[PDB]
Amino acid sequence: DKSTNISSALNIIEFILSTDPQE
Amino acid sequence: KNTVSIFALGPTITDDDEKMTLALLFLSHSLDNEKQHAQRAGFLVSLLSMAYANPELYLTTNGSNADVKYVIYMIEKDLKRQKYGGFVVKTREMIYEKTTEWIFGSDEDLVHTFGYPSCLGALIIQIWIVLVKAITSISGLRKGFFTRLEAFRQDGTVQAGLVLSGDTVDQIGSIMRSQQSLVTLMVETLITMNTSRNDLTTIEKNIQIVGNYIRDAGLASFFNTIRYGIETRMAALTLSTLRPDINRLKALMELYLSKGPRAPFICILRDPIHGEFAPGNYPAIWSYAMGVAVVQNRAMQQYVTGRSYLDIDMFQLGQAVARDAEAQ
Repeated sequence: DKSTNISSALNIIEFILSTDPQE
Repeated sequence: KNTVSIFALGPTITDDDEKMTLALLFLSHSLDNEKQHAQRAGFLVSLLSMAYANPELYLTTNGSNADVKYVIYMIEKDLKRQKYGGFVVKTREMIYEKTTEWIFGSDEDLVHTFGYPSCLGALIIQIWIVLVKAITSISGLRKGFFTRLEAFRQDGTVQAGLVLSGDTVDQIGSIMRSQQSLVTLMVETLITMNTSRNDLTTIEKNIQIVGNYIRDAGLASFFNTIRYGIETRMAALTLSTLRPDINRLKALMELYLSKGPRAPFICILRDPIHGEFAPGNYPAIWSYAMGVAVVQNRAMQQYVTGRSYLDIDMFQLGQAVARDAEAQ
């Protein structure tokens, strides 16, 4: 199941976006 | 809905020797060019449902398709009758004389050594293997079919005698591409198989093993972009240049989660959103990931070369950023 793969990544991306606002 | 005729063995047919013969006849009817694809597909559903104890329930549960209405006609053995080995297509109240002729009149050693259920499983597993590449990668079906079959042959799941002709695999692929009906039942069967119980036949275990290969087929570049671009969590993700493509990847991941248990089979089911997952839509991040991937993975420039969309700057940055990481 890639659900963990997608879940891990979605969480990583949300961290990236939240911490780094509009680059 | 256009009706498809599914043929199911009745309680009257008990002989294992006989049962294999009917399964082989079902295959032959699927490979008969005179029949249209939908009729041929119904013969393949008849073969696949043979594994299941109650074909009617199997089809009711997993064969609820908008395309085709399946009509189940029981095949029984009538000991009074002398024609076609006493076999007849009979509805509960009627004997279908013309259809009996259609199925039977129209133009073994392994069974004792390994058994009927082992021998049917050979035929049924080969049919499922076709699906891995039938829809997603039509060009590589024969190569792919044999690749997956290798493991089963050595295990002895598929005996050398029961192996399927290249001509047979091509026909099965064409029928699958032609009839979405076939694919939906197979996909739905796999989803109904998500619920894990000790109640799984040798064949059902084998179906799920093939299912892992069928589950995320066509979306590979999406997953490679996630694995070698996003999961790496390198510092270049902060760049403004990659920010729009990162946002799209987020959307696609969220869309995939939306589609639910159906999501792994987007490209197999040829959903309207199946081309939204193509790396052209998000080209900078794909290039970066491919750069990290060639530094991180042995070769894999194979899997991605001369792509119209490749961003050379991003590719080189990905390599650099990965090379710094490899040092640590």
